[PDB]
Amino acid sequence: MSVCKGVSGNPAKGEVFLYKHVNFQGDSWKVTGNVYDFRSVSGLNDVVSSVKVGPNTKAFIFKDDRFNGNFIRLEESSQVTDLTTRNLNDAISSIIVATFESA
Repeated sequence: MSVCKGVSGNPAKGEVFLYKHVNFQGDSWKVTGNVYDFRSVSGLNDVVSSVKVGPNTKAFIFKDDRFNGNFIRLEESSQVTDLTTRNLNDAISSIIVATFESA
């Protein structure tokens, strides 16, 4: 499949809104599923710095290609305006959207 450019008011339920450049300074992408390695996504590769996770949701980003690197979970909404500490802003790696549910 592929990601869908053009976000809405606010992402929720396993929904995450990416934003080229940090501090939402650039186009915005809407992903309500899974998106690893965004090099050939048609307008997205490299452009990945500020992101916003919806509430009642759990976004897990995996530093480096989703195949290797590291993984982290983010319950409830969240605002990652900058990802330089994660791995140089822009070109994050992979982002997954999963709601909270019994183990």
